[PDB]
Amino acid sequence: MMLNEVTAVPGTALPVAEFRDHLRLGTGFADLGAEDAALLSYLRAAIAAIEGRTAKALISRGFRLALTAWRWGDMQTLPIAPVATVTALRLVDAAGVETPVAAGWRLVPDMARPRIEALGAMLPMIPTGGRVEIDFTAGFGASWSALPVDLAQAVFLLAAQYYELRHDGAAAMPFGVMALIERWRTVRVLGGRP
Amino acid sequence: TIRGVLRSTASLRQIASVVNVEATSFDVLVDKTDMGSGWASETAALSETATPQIDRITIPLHELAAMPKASSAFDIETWLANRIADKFARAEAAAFISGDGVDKPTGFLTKTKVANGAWAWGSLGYVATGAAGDFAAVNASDAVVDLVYALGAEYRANASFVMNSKTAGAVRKMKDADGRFLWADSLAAGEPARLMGYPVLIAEDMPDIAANAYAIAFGDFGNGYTIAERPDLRVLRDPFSAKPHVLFYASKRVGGDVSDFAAIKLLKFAA
Amino acid sequence: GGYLVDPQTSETIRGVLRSTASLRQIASVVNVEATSFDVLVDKTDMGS
Amino acid sequence: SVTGRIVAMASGAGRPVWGPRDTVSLMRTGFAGNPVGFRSVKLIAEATAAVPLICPVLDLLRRPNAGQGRAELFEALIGQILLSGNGYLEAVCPEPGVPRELHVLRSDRMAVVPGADGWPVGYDYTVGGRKHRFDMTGHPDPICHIKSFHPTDDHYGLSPMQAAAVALDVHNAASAWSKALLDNAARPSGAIIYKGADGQGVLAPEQYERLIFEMETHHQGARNAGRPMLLEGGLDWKPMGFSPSDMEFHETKAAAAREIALAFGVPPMLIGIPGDATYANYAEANRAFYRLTVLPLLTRVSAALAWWLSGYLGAQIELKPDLDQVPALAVERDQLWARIGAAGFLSNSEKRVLLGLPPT
Amino acid sequence: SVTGRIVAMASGAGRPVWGPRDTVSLMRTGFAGNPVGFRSVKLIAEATAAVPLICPVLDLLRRPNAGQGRAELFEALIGQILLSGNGYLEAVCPEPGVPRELHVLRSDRMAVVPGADGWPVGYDYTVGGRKHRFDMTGHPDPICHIKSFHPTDDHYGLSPMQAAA
Repeated sequence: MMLNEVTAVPGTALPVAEFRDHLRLGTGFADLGAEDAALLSYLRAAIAAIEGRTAKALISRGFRLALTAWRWGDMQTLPIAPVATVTALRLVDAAGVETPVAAGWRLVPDMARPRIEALGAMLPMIPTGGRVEIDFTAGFGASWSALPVDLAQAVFLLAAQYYELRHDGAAAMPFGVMALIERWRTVRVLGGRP
Repeated sequence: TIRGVLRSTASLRQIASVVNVEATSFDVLVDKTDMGSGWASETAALSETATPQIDRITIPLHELAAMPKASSAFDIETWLANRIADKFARAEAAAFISGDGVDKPTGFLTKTKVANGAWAWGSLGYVATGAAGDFAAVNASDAVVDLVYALGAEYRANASFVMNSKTAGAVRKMKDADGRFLWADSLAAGEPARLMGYPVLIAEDMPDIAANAYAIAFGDFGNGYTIAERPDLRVLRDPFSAKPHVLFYASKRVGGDVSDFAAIKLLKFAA
Repeated sequence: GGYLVDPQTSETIRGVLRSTASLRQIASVVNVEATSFDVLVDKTDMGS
Repeated sequence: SVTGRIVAMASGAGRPVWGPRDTVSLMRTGFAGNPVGFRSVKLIAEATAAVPLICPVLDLLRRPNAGQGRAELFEALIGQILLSGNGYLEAVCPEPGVPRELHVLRSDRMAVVPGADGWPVGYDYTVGGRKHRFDMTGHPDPICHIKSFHPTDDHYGLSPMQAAAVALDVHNAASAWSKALLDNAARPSGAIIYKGADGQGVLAPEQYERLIFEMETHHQGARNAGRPMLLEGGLDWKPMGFSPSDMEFHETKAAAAREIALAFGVPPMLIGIPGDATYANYAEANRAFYRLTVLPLLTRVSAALAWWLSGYLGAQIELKPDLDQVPALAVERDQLWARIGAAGFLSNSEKRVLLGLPPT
Repeated sequence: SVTGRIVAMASGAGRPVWGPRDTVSLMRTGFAGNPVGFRSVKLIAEATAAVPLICPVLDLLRRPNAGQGRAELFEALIGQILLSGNGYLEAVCPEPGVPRELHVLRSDRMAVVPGADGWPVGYDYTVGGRKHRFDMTGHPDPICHIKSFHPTDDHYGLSPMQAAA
């Protein structure tokens, strides 16, 4: 289970022109672009902070889930939660040959449990000494407008903070950064074997 | 109790020669021709009249395998054992009739048929019906009766018809010029099961009536078709490979082609 | 007639014979169940 | 028998029926694994072999085969019935009558065939991939199949170990709980905590070898138990405990060790498990053992040998336990001889016919 | 019998079958290690030697060999049955009838051979790397092999110490 990203976000999909409206920089100056190189450096640093505390994705970039042994006999819950249209469960071999498999696997969409449950009571078997990478595109939407807005606000509450204080300097809201995140975190109570 | 679809059971197994074999193959040994003895002359050399050239036909004794994964109301071990025995009883029935050479028994339809009257040893004989679509329009069942009487009186002691359901349908659809059902006259009779004095085997793996299809066969398959097999059924109750699915392994090995090319005669629905 | 007759085979699948002297005969073996075994020898003797 | 044909088709005639998969694993986990399941079968199988029999045929039973005596045969026979609910006896007949070989075929590798009329036609001894297919489509029927009572199955027995299969896994794992607790546990008898001036601070390897040598020599061991142990600034000794000391699943093991003994039917007094005194003084518990779980088992197996072996003979033979000169039934024999011996009203030959003596 | 012939060729004819791996380690940890396992075998093996017998042949049993008496023989014999489920008795026969030597062979270093028809043809006394290959393809059969009851194995005993391991 490695879970790397195939492609990153384009950067042009991030709302730098709206984050600048948030931070109260300035309206009609002739410069207007001295911060563009750094404002998206804090938006990518605040999304990636909330992508890890919530285990959500938010831009629907493509992922690659390269794993070897199945976690449970048939289920295989995916880590990145809001998914749609798993592309390919290409089953690599011990070395080399990569054979994509339709394989009779389904996809159960959920924000909490994005399973990949199999229908033939057993997922496609795994060549001993070989991995099973799964290409899937997981996230809310393609553009910034398709997000839940409270999670989009939690980026703006957080990336404004990184813009206003640079080093770790200490400085209570009703719905702060944390209270907006908490309905998107994963609530789990299993430490067991299954 | 879990139910399933009820499939056809008649399988050509009960009318063909079933031989328990233990080796890798079963070799039947048939002579191709006659002694050729002549009436001798009183003043002649009279030597080496002839000798039947023998021929070994090999039953390759292939194997059949089906491998389901198992993945307390009904108990799978008994039910899947009662389904996979049915599938092995039904999937060999297709090979006994229209199987080809590769890895499976070659059925009696795949043996390079030659029109009867020009019949040689290496083939099976057929009789034509008439028009290509169906039975002949002027006289139906003439193809059936001369199929019977174009075989040979020694094999007709215990011979049987082989059809599927919707060819016996088209046989029972035959009617006289008043429409009185030549076979099983009334609408109250049923399947009479004694066509031309001979039994009928409804084997669904026969083709249906088509432009050239051989939908009706007739023969003493006890001499004609030899099923050589091993009676057991392998049962690997496998507790490994996949923890999630048991993946039982069940296999039966079986082979067979025609032993006697004179016993089986076919009905070609063409001219 | 050539198909009628079949050959007779041997009763056992036989092999080329190779030697059995192996130095297991002259060295000292131990019935052991472990992952290692540790002999205990004396490289030198005490000063007298 | 009229309904026999209906159940045969559902299972599938001519095909082997296996029954329970996990039968071989209850043997390794429940009879070679724990002593209670081990002793309970060995206590019964060595008791049924010791009981004499009443009929010729017993000359076969006395010497069944090479290397497998009379008493050794029934230990193998009953030892399969208690383990897997099924007993099997192959008879090898070089001679036509009373076949001079008996062999207990183990019931792990034996499978039934339902046949046509529901009663069996084949038995399959399956070792490796190799089968044998014994045939029951004849009159002598070469294998007696002794079933324990099974209400739901039509072809096998119930094997009391299967009914106690939860209580075996409690007793196997509670006993392995205390084993791996004695092997994975770090208790210290204390901890010399060294904080320092800061909240954290290590001590130098000069100071650390000083701390071992005053702990190795002067404080550990039996002979240094209770030295007054000066602690300067920073140092402190927090003695640890071990709060559950005895009794790690002690009663649930001792309760599961009785439920295993319950299923095979041995009393708790015979096997040696601890527990409340149910039976009193071994004149009862040994008499209860040979009346509720030995002699009913032995009169059921001997009734199958009385019928299977009579199929090789011409005349039918009865074969029952002796229920006389079996020394566990002496309290039922004192009680019946002193009852009729004290009945002085009826005459001498009138009580020899009651106690079973030949009259004179 | 007929089943046995099939059983042999599964395990392998003519090749030694060893059985229990740890039976050499249960003796040191269970009979020389704790007093309860020590006394339990000593309580039984000294009881079976004390029981008299009913039959000539018992003259062999009274004096089997030098330094190994009648009571010392059954302590060695039952002491192998309780420890490793198997008892062995080698007989040396200079004379044809009633061989004047009995020897309790320890069951750590003995291994069976299944042979052709499933019933044993060879027993192999293996100390170090050196073997003996006793032969069972004759009538007197020079080793009696006393088995404790084992339901799963076809060649050995169960050894109650294995059940109490």
